[PDB]
Amino acid sequence: VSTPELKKYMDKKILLNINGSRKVAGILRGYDIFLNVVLDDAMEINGEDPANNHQLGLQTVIRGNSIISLEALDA
Amino acid sequence: ALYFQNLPSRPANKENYTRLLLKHINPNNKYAINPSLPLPHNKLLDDQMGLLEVSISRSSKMTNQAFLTFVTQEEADRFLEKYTTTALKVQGRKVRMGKARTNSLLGLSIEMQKTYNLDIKKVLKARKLKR
Amino acid sequence: GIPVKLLNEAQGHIVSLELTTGATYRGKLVESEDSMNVQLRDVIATEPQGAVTHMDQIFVRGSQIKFIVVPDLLKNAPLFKKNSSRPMPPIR
Amino acid sequence: RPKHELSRAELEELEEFEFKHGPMSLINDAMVTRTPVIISLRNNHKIIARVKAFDRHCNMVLENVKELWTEKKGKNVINRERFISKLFLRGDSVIVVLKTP
Amino acid sequence: TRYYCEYCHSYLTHDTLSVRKSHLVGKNHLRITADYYRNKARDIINKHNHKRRHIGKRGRKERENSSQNETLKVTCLSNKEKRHIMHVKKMNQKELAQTSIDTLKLLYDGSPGYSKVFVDANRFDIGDLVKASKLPQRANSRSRDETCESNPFPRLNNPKKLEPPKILSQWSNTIPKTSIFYSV
Amino acid sequence: MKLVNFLKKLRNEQVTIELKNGTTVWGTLQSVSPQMNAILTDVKLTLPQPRLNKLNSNGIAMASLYLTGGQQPTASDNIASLQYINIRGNTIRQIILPDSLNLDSLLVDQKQLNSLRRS
Amino acid sequence: KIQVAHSSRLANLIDYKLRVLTQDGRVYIGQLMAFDKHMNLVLNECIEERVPKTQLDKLRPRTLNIKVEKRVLGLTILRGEQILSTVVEDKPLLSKKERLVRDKKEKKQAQKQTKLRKEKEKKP
RNA sequence: ACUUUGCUCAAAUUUUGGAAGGUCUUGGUAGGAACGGGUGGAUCUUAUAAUUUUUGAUUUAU
RNA sequence: UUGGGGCCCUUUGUUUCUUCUGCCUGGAGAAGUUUGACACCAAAUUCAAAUUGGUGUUAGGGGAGCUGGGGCCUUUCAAAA
RNA sequence: AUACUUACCUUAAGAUAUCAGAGGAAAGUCCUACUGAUCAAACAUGCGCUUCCAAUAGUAGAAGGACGUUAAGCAUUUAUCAUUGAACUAGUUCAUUGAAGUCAUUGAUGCAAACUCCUUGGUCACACACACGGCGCGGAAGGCGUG
Ligand SMILES: [Zn+2]
Repeated sequence: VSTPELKKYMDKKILLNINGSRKVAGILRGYDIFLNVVLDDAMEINGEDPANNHQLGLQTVIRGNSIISLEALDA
Repeated sequence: ALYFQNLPSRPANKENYTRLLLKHINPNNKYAINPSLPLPHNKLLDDQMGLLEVSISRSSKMTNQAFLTFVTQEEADRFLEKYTTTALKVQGRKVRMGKARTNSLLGLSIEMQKTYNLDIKKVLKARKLKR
Repeated sequence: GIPVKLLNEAQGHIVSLELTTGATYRGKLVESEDSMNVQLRDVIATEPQGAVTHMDQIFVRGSQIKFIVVPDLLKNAPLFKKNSSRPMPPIR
Repeated sequence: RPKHELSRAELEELEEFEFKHGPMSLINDAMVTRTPVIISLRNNHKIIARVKAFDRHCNMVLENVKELWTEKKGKNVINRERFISKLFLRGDSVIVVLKTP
Repeated sequence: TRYYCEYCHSYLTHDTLSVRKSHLVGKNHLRITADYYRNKARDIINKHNHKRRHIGKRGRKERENSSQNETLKVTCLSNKEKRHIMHVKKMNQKELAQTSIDTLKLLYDGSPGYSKVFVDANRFDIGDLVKASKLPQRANSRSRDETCESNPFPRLNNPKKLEPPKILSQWSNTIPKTSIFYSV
Repeated sequence: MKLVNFLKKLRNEQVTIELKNGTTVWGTLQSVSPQMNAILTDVKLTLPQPRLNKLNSNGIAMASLYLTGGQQPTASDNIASLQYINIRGNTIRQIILPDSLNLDSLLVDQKQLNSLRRS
Repeated sequence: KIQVAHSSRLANLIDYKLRVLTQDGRVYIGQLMAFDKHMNLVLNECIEERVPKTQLDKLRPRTLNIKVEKRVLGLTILRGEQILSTVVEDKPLLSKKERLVRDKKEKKQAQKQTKLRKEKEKKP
């Protein structure tokens, strides 16, 4: 019905937690009413910052159902 | 067979009132639990150490005083020198107790076992007290 | 419904969150929608295992929210008036 | 064609079609023919029963229900059976329902 | 639908996130609502508890023990008096609400890090928020970069001596009459 | 057709509402909401004992059961008795209705006939 | 303890102190004020009680005394998704007659407001 | 079953319903009736069993 | 009308229905009661009133009248046995 | 409050108890302050209906709390990972480099008691009355029934 308001967030590098365990960081591109969020330059954060972190793809889309909290690390 | 005074009148349910009264006498007795209460028929014990049955009416004459009966007379007195004229207190009040002028009715069932005429006499003199 | 309208009435005030993941986000509420998804400002975060951090801005999905703690003085707020008298609506 | 365009009666004809011609026709043909059905829930135990009624959400009213549930701890198994005369089953728990021969 | 704003009591037709967001931020709605919670908040202090009294029958002992104790006199002000004294007391409570002694900020005014901490606009925790807290400013400073190199000697006819500690108005006659030394 | 409209005619009957937790509720039934929210009156709600040489029961259902305030201290097994429990609809798994009532009278929906009688 | 009206729905009961059960095994006790279509409700002064993992072994079948760790959180708004069942703890600070009185006085005052507003708008 | 005649050993009673008066007890005591709407809020039916609440990923499992 | 006694005065802003007067050697007196009055909160100026926007109070007890309901008694009537 | 300027935007749909019978405009619909049954709400009103409503013939007691003290109470269990070098048994100590790292160890878990303090109630009337388990006036909360 109503579109979520991410309007200040887009183009800013954002960390968001996928399900319980995972945390993905990427530059937010677009979003929809289900809060499906597509972002680019995705990286999967882990305990060891440079080591266990591995990039996903040039463009990644996320189902809004697996989104828990969304924090922007940015202005 | 024992007689009390100035007990709380306010609980209106005999099985709840015997819960309260029994609760003040013996903490951690059989019945702090409240699944059930025993009911011996006229002619088993309520609590250990002498207690057998409890009797309360609602009548304006008997209002505040409720009577207790015991297994035997020496245990009935043994309850009295348990406190030895050191007044226990039920809910709000110290009670003043004494020996009952009339013998315990369920104690008569134990005595004569060791009683139809009494039940006839009670119906007759009750019929006359109605007059 | 009234429960969501009270959340809209809590904008600009410090609120607490419990996500169904077990975390706790306490901080100032910037935005809220009718889908109960809210975004908070200058918030202190408590992980499910107790580790506490601080983040400047957060957006959470309403489906993952469990309870929201709202400043107590909103209890007497006009939403809870049972018998209330509204004027006639404008004709458009 | 989406459902919000249709009128009040077109939804009734749509549900009549879906029950008569469709997947749930397996249950419907099972209700009329008095054929016992096997139902697996997501709770992981299975009822052998007979369907007196069913519905869109798949919740269904049953008669002579026989529930079969096994449990194991450290690979020690026991099979338990529980009989019921009549039952009402909410449809979200079920996964597979088969029609016995 | 229509969004009824019960603070302003005025309807707004066909609620939308834009129009509703504009109304809620509106100045008039702001004043109305803020005043509303000012009243609803002043009421709980204004409302008297009026707890119920349970009177028991005084016993024969304490009536005799309390009869030998003499009866104390009670003082009751006139209506014209009690109105004024209630006004004064309430205005004193409002005073104790707003006091918030800051003197520490007055002490460190010339400290080398005074600009990074007590200015509170340029801080870290609260710094970024104040910018978004600035009003829309529709129509009609102390930068952080300061160093110790400014004001090298804190006293060159610059500072005012520390303000004297306050005193209660009631007991103001309690003060020692004369000082120990001669001030200019 | 909404089969929940059947449950609304089961009012004032002894019933067991067997939930997703495994918790079972015996009680007298009152009005059932269209979302299948089921409100009961005098209820004894408990958990079954899987035997299997001490298989730990549901850990969440024991806590939720003690936290109703209706579990009495001296109960040996795991049960609670209380008045007026209101149950959300999505929590229900099975409903065991009494053997006495006849379905042929109650399973007739008046809207289903009303649609056919009118056409 | 407390006898709830034999037929009473969630709308009939307001301001009663309730006891709310969630999916996670914790309880929110407090006065209900509002609720909603999907049954997410608003509690006034509420305290969440929790049975720790260490006390839980005490509830398994054999007078039990459970230490229930609880924390106080005022004026919350629950979510209908989490709610499991609801029970009544106490009855409101006011009787039924008194609530009828305050309801009638509140309604009369509400009408007086509409008249004072209408006649303040009309003449000026 | 009803009526009349022979022999022997309209009046009164009860239940239900209506009218009046008396007594006891309790409640109300300033708004109420009718009519009317491009009126509010509650409830119900359908969109609506398809990611944001009610047609299932928290009985911790192999 | 006076006197004596009892209990209460936390009614804490000394009976809390307002306003004004007033009180412990006392329990009082005056005016007023919903298209109104009173209290209070907020402002910016003027410069102590009002202005505009808001929240709240207008209560309790008894009796007479009138009116609704219930139980009982007596009388009148209709039906049935 | 009025006038002007600018910005933001506009109607999910339907319905208001059910069933049955008689009537008005072969099928169906609508309607009848029409007739019956059932259901629901409000208002009254009753039940030898059920439960509860605290000491003053005394310095008490009941329910519920403390996000109170004793209290560092008593009894337990815990304090990061990776790389390089030295010594060492055949894992251990020290030093250096990197990563993250809720605070607490007077903690956390279990066990129990004592004390202190808060909120609440008709702290009503009659009665101090040898019974076989009532029929004082009210208030609170229910169940059942009639109108
Ligand atoms: Zn507004």
